[PDB]
Amino acid sequence: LENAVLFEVAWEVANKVGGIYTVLQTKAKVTGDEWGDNYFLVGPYTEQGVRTQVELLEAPTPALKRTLDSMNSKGCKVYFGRWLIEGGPLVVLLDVGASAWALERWKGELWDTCNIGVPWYDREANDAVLFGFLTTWFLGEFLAQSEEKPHVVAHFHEWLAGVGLCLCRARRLPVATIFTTHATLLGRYLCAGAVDFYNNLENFNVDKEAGERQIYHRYCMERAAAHCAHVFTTVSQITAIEAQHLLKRKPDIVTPNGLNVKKFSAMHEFQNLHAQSKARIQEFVRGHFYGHLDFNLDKTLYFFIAGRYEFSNKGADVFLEALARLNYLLRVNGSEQTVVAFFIMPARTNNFNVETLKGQAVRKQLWDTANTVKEKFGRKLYESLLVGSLPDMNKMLDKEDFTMMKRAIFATQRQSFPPVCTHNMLDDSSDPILTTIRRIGLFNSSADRVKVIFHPEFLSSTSPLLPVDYEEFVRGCHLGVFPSYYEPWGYTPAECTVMGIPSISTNLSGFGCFMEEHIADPSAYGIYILDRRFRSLDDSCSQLTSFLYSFCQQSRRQRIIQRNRTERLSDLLDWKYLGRYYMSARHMALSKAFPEHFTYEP
Amino acid sequence: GQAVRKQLWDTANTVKEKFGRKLYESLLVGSLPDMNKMLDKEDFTMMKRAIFATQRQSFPPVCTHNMLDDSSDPILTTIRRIGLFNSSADRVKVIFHPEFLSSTSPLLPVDYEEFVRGCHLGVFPSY
Amino acid sequence: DLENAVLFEVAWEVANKVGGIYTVLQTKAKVTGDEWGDNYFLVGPYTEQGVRTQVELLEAPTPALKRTLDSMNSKGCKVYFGRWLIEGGPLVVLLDVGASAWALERWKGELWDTCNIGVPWYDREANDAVLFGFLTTWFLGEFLAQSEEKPHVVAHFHEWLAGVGLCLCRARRLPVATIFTTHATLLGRYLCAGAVDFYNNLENFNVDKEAGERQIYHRYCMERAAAHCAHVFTTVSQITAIEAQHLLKRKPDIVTPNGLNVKKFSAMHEFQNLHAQSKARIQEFVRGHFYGHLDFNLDKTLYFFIAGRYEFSNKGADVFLEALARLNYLLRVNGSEQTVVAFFIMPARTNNFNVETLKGQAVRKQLWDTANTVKEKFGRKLYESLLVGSLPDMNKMLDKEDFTMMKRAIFATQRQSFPPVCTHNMLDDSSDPILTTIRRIGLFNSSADRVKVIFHPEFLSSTSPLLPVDYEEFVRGCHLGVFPSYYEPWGYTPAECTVMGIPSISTNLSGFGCFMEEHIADPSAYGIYILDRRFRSLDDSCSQLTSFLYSFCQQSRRQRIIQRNRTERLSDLLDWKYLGRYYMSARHMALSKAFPEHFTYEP
Ligand SMILES: O=P(O)(O)OC[C@H]1O[C@H](O)[C@H](O)[C@@H](O)[C@@H]1O
Ligand SMILES: O=P(O)(O)OC[C@H]1O[C@H](O)[C@H](O)[C@@H](O)[C@@H]1O
Repeated sequence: LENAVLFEVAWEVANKVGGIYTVLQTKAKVTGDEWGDNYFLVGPYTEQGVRTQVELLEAPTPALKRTLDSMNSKGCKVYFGRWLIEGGPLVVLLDVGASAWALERWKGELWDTCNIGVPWYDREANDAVLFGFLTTWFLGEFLAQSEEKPHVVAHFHEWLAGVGLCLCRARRLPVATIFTTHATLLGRYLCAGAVDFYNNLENFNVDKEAGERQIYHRYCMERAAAHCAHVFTTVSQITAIEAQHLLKRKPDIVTPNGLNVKKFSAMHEFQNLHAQSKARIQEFVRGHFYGHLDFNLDKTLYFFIAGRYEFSNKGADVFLEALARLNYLLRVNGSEQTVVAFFIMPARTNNFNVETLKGQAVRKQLWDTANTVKEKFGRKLYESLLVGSLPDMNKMLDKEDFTMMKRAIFATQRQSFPPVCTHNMLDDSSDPILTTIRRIGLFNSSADRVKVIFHPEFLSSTSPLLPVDYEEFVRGCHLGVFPSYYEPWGYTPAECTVMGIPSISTNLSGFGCFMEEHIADPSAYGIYILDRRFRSLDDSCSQLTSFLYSFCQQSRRQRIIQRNRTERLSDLLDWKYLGRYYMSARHMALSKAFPEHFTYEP
Repeated sequence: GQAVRKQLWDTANTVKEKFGRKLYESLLVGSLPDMNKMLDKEDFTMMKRAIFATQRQSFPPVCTHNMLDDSSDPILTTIRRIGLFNSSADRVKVIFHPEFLSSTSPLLPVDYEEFVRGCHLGVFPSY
Repeated sequence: DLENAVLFEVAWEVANKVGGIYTVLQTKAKVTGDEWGDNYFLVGPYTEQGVRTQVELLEAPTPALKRTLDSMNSKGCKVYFGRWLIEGGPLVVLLDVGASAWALERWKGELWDTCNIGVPWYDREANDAVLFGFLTTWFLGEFLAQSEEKPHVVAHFHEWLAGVGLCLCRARRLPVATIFTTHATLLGRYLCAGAVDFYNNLENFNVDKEAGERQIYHRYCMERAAAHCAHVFTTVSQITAIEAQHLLKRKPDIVTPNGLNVKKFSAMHEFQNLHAQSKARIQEFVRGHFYGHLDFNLDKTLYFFIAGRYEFSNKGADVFLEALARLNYLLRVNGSEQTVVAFFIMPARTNNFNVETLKGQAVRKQLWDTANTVKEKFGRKLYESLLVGSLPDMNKMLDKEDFTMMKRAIFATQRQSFPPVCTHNMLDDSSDPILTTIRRIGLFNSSADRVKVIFHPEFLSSTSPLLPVDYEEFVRGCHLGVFPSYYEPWGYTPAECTVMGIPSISTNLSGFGCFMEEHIADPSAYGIYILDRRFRSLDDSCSQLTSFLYSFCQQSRRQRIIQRNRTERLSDLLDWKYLGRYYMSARHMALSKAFPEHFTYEP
């Protein structure tokens, strides 16, 4: 309300390291009008990041120029710029060149103030604290040199900026404080290390488990920041439950991350981009299985699962045993429906697999041998239509063309079952996905109604096998199944829902909890939500199959309606809707720190 | 006639691709083409109508362009006199092009140096 | 109702393919093929040309039907019972109109002691209609006689050509319920142009005088009498119902609007996919017809569509031409980038195509030739550059040869003269009502003009040198289909438009426009603009049309798509599924009125 200058503090600002970068990428537009030009982004300085993202500019206000000049003084570095990303974000890039002065003197101060020590072994630990003092310096100077300074909000993202949170309030600078944890630090190691992490979220000895992993300095850094914040904020309501029972600070507001959504001129252009991308997947599955194309591709479905290669976290284990049962239900029942599940999770690869790479080259061979004799037919028809005669149709193709086509069919034929992995792996037997595939019994056989393709790399437009982008490949697949146990927010299930493609999310996922909260209808709107908190592994697998078989039994027309319904939920995941929550958080903090000038509006 | 030639090239490209797509899903399936079902009733009606539009009763023209003085033109006057109206019975068809060949031409898009090389014989009686 | 009853659909257009009634009867077959099942039959004229295409002969299922067919065939009359090959498998009783040996004079003398209507020998179909009339009454008569305890029969009569055989059934007093469905008022057609303000003077028109002045009295008398000798009188349109109330002198009991069997695509947006595909093929035409004069953004261009028989006053081309002349002003005096390319697809007498509409297509092709040459040459130089490992230089991709090729293409694709209005050459160019108006209003397809009028004097065909696309596809390509009319009993040209996703400007005088006013409350909101032409002058109607056209012109890309999706929803209204519920009321209304005890009143 009252004019004020706020700062968004994160490590991922002009770094491009984590997913927090992608959050603040498109957050800049919606926050660029709510506080206007007054808002800033405090971030670390990298010379690599400047050449790409940062364009340096002078200070508009004379107080800011004094603050930047003073920041240059005392062996500290500032590089005020403007981020080249859309929104016009004015960025305050602080270098680690101030390592000589801030780290040694203020580590003792941090000890006399926060009582948190930093091990020298951990690299980003010493780098985070430096960045922490540098932020407090800039905020401190901004409050001091600006006469009658408006209420300040310091918006802190991730553990790396969590240290500078307690310092901004340690110096008692008149500043309202927000901490937005996009992922709980201790929650990541607790997810796999401790069984039933969600079930035992209350039980977990909060100090013991952090110390067993030698991450205590980091948990202590993430906490304290929580306690030394008026408004504590989580992206997910499931992460809010995490913070309530582990970080021990209940999130004041839940501000879910948002995606800028591409608005097309036609509201059905996503469905036009569906058929175009489906055909490019059709060129792949026609090629990968050659001589084994005894399945109707007109009535075939594509299931999609992506993310970092985490077998338990990105819930590949749930989805693999579910397709094994979907193998049964589509085979014991007289069904023509074939499902081609794609596993796009990048891992260590030597090179491309021989038979897959051959299959694509024989695919074009059976396109070349179907273009040569096609042109023969084309000329014979053009010279028959010009004469004035309908093609005989039994003399259009010569004996040579039948020998060409007869040899094309002889080359294509294979006996070996089509491969499961698109690439060749260094550790094939040790690979958790490939080990499960051979266990469940899906070798991409003729009898199998589900054929598993594991592309052990990110997709690229410049690829020998599958030359399509990630964004395009999602739009091609019919359904995007994302079972999860530990996703703070689903950046992959949600990018799916931003597009017209329906996504099977889960209750433990941040996206799935958001869809349960906002909209009342789960399956009706398209987004299937899997109960994984109050259910066993086996029930969760079976619920996936009832969800998968529901989509399998769906008709052509009903699939299109559901894909149109999922398009309507893009507005819900737009920064336009999901940035309202952050705006409330900023307003809520000002009220907590300084009540008289700013109305709380609670 | 030039537009019809491209029309009978377009109607011979549409059903060619329809032949090609049905063949490619026949070669991939593992079966040589049937060769009789390859073209549907939709394709046959396209080709049957294309032929019906092609049909002309007028004999193809002696001069490619339209002249200001057609009757006064010494070449065209001789053609109608000798009796070569580009008929089916005629074994010689005379095709006068009243203007220089060009590559930027709606009809006959070939330049003079290329057009000479295309023709089998270059007859030049002179006085 | 629909229990223990038989319906005979009697029309001249049954297995003939002459008029629009053929399409109505053909399409109605499927919805009527389950309401009365296999029991319904269609009585029609017999043509050996029509049999080879449409009729497959079959034996009689019921033994009584064999008796009826044999007795009529034996008693100096000709019948060819069979099944129509159109969808719904209608069973057709093709009666030979060629068998005129004795009925022509003896039966006409019987017609005069009964109906007191005489037939002139000069009029061909007049003598053929009455023959077909007696033959129907014979078949119905035998069917009632030889079938012991016969279910009540509903004789469903379409057009004046069957209208004579209507009164015979009542004259014999055979137990038969009777329906007459006039798809177009006979006397209304000549009154439309001959008498000024036909709709305004519909009550005033001297009903017997005007019929005699044009020597159609035998047929007006034939169409009337059929009306009076029918329990249920039925009109296709509510505007035709007003016509019949003051011309045929019968208020139509029900209005059963004609319907189209809509093509439903697996995707509910496939019409809009077929929009862009067909728009591009129109874009290829607009790039050709206008060459060297292409200074108009084609992304922001609209296509207006008008079709039908070549009737300048009836199909309301006069209204639409003076309206584009004002739309020329409103899009030019206001700083607008919007260009509108109106297409007039009304077939007329043509000699051949036009030099500059076929040369423009040829230069469009040369500029696709001299682009494809310098693109493959670009492509080959690019392919050998990416393999070496270098991004294309972009100043050295194209050589000096390519610049000379492209520079000469640009020189050839230059014209001083403005693009042609018509896309063919006419026999009577000056006498042509459309072309005369175009030169009068001042739209010569100029650079300054924001509306360019193209009149394709012939029907669209896939096999065409200039514009190779079907009629069905061309409608789907155009943004808006404007159909002003004065006398369209039921507009199928605007009707088929609304079946597709394309919005259509109908009128109050049209049968389709009156239907859209009656059923749905929202006119312009649902897409179908309705023009007031009954209570307004010519000039006001042109201006109402201008405000309707300018409303579509000021519409954005996105708002156009929404309206086209809304017009798709109105296809269900024009489906025989929604429009055949009206014929069912007419049949139900008849069984009851003719035979009250057996069939419920159904009011
Ligand atoms: O994805 P499916 O349910 O197989 O449906 C396939 C359909 O996808 C899109 O909607 C396209 O626009 C249609 O042309 C296609 O028929
Ligand atoms: O017809 P317009 O309003 O110019 O819109 C043009 C649009 O038509 C359809 O909806 C197509 O699917 C779109 O690809 C295209 O953008």
